[PDB]
Amino acid sequence: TVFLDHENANKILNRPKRYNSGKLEEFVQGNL
Amino acid sequence: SRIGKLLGFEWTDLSSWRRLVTLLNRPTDPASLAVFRFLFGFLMVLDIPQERGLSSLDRKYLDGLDVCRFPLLDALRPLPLDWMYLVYTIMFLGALGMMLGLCYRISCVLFLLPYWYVFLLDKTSWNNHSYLYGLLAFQLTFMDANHYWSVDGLLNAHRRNAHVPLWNYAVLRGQIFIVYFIAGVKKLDADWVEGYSMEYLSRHWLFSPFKLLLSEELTSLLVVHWGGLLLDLSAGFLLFFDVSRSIGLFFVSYFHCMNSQLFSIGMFSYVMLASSPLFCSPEWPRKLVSYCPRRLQQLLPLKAAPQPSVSCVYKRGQKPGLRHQLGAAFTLLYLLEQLFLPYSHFLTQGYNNWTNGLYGYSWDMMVHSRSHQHVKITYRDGRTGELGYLNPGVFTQSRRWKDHADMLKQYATCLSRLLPKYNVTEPQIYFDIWVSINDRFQQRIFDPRVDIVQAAWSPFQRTSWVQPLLMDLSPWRAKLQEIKSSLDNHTEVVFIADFPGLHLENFVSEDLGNTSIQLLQGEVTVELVAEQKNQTLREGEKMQLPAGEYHKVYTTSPSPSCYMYVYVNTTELALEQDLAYLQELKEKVTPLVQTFLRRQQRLQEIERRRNTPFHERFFRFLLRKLYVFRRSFLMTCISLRNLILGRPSLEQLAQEVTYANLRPF
Ligand SMILES: *[C@@H]1O[C@H](CO)[C@@H](O[C@@H]2O[C@H](CO)[C@@H](O[C@@H]3O[C@H](CO)[C@@H](O)[C@H](O)[C@@H]3O)[C@H](O)[C@H]2NC(C)=O)[C@H](O)[C@H]1NC(C)=O
Ligand SMILES: CC(C)=CCC/C(C)=C/CC/C(C)=C/CC/C(C)=C\CC1=C(C)C(=O)c2ccccc2C1=O
Ligand SMILES: *[C@@H]1O[C@H](CO)[C@@H](O[C@@H]2O[C@H](CO)[C@@H](O)[C@H](O)[C@H]2NC(C)=O)[C@H](O)[C@H]1NC(C)=O
Ligand SMILES: *[C@@H]1O[C@H](CO)[C@@H](O[C@@H]2O[C@H](CO)[C@@H](O)[C@H](O)[C@H]2NC(C)=O)[C@H](O)[C@H]1NC(C)=O
Ligand SMILES: CC(C)CCC[C@@H](C)[C@H]1CC[C@H]2[C@@H]3CC=C4C[C@@H](O)CC[C@]4(C)[C@H]3CC[C@]12C
Repeated sequence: TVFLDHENANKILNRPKRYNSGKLEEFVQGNL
Repeated sequence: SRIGKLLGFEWTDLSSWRRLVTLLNRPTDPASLAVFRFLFGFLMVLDIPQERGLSSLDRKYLDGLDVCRFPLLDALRPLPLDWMYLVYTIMFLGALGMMLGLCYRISCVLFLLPYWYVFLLDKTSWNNHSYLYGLLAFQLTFMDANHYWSVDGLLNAHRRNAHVPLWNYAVLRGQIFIVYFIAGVKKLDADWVEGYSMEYLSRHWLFSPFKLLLSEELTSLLVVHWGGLLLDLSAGFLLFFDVSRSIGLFFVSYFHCMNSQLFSIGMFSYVMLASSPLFCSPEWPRKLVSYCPRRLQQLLPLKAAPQPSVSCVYKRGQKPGLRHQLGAAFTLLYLLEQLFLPYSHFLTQGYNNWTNGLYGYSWDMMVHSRSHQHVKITYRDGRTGELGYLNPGVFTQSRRWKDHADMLKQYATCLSRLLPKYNVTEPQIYFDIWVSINDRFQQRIFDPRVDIVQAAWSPFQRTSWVQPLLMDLSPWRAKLQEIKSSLDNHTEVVFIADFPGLHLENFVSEDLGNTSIQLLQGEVTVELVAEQKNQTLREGEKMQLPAGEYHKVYTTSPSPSCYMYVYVNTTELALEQDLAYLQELKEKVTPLVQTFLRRQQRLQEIERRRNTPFHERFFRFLLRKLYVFRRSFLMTCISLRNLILGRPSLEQLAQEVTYANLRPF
């Protein structure tokens, strides 16, 4: 899982893992 | 005079150094300082297993883990896991001593040094509240907060109900004001004023009362943004002045309770709730103790008037000694530095990126929200020349490197040192990260053509490979929202702004049938890599794109171009149609049936989560917190035993670790 192929790395329209509204202030639970 | 009754001092007290030092070391009541000290120590005691990461040290600082870490100074490295647990133990003991006022100076140091070591160990863990905890520990180190409600007073006299210098309260109140006022000044940003920073926060049920009178759009602007900005700007002034202190306390308490129930900011809201009565009279806890409605003052601290203390200057001559001059100088210099540091980004331009400075020390909370669309970490092997691609954030435990050139440089250096292990030597690593700040066009934050590994980053030089945030396209945002509103429940849109000479290579997955790119501004040449076909688009032109094939959108305009991707995910649409067919079949009563069962299970779980009574959710929360604290304690004990008595056999270590992770109930 360290490397990605050409197709998967260039998938801009791929849905992000979650709704991205990062504020950099709220603590990320289990960031480790 | 009038200012004496309004400001708590006279102008003659600022005439010279002698008068200013006598004023700043004026004997004040230690009760409010002691109560804030206890509350801060208790909140840090609770924060250490939760936010600091004592419950996740083994998952974070695991020995042998190949991880890209982001210290403020690259020479600062974490200790082994057992020693990190010892450091957190020392931090916990220091916080407990601060809470109880036990060996107060030593406890303050024992919390301060490990706390700031951990803080500087990772720039991605920096928050404004974590920085605030560090600041409060740093101040309270030099404050005589053990002069009331402390074990130091029970153990030795001259600290039991003893006067404290006024500058202790002056520095604490000044820090809290600075937080509020600089927060408001940062919220004077156009994104916050116009309502762009948090326009989805008003959807919370806590905003239901305002929704009675104001609309959802009006609540987010007037209450969340204008209300929040006004609260931050006027909070210090309301708390400081006596005539407005009651209303300021009410407004500030409401603000902090709502922030506690709206954001996962650890103990930030509770810390500021504890700091609010610092602006009250220093003897307010003494007043409460003296009241004693239940005659419980025997257990409560002393209610007698504070005894004289050598920490203060008593007017009589009694010229201030060296400690009083140091206290006054610390007050002045510390407050000047606390006013200057949020605005010192003209000096440290290597951390500017889009939003100036490292996040954590500018009191710019919740002003800038970033939404990253895609991250492509390309590498070129220095020996073979073969082009390869990495999983974004493969070795990182955080994702803040996507927004910072300093952290990107650190990430690329760590990747350049780790990738030789994975057969890629001398990696030329390029980062193509698409970020949208406050619902703007998604654009590259860093140049995708530059090898960060060899790119030049300096702490005090503006980064040449950071792409300027296209602020000239900010007015487009409203129109963007309109487009987002015009779509259906099965259609998605991605708004992309690209720089001249730069191209976006996008692989549209076979699932994303019926995908199209519409040019909003400028001109783009879309190249069907598979068909090697170039089509130039004009503003307002829509081009259908092949699914399962590459395409490269070149920005051929002299100015940055704006376009949108309108994709449907037609595989999911057909899945929904098949699921509706299955639902109708069930109503009349392989992989599609499995998907239907999974959806039904998800719906049942979602219904059950809401069906849980408020006492059940609270009891689950208490059990989760109990598990977190127990695991922190047990892993801490395991590592402390490993340090003092040595590491036991691997089997016994496994048994102890599996006991630590065992749920209490
Ligand atoms: C286009 O729509 C399809 C839906 O048919 C999306 O594919 C589906 O994505 C989900 C997760 O988003 C997959 O569910 C999970 O897959 C993972 C990996 O195998 C695994 O944990 C489980 O098997 C779980 O079911 C699902 O398998 C996958 N495929 C199907 C047929 O549902 C696709 O992601 C969408 N494309 C985009 C760009 O959003
Ligand atoms: C305009 C009007 C009618 C006002 C009267 C009635 C109103 C509607 C009262 C005021 C209640 C509102 C609605 C208060 C703020 C909501 C806020 C959401 C966000 C920003 C913010 C957050 C999230 C933090 O965590 C934080 C931490 C430490 C310091 C500062 C902050 C901070 O600033
Ligand atoms: C591809 O998706 C787009 C958007 O989902 C579809 O565009 C819709 O076309 C109908 C035709 O009258 C309009 O009523 C809708 O308002 C359009 N939706 C928009 C603009 O968001 C398009 O029809 C789809 N193509 C195919 C072949 O199904
Ligand atoms: C489609 O047009 C784009 C630009 O309009 C072409 O990109 C250029 O390709 C040449 C190679 O002949 C490079 O030297 C340039 O640097 C490219 N321009 C860039 C990257 O901005 C592209 O080659 C064309 N493709 C086809 C199939 O016609
Ligand atoms: C191994 C090392 C990192 C641990 C030793 C702790 C040292 C470095 C800590 C303890 C107190 C800390 C200081 C406390 C408060 C301030 C004011 C703030 O506005 C900027 C940071 C600054 C100036 C801190 C810098 C780091 C510091 C000096």
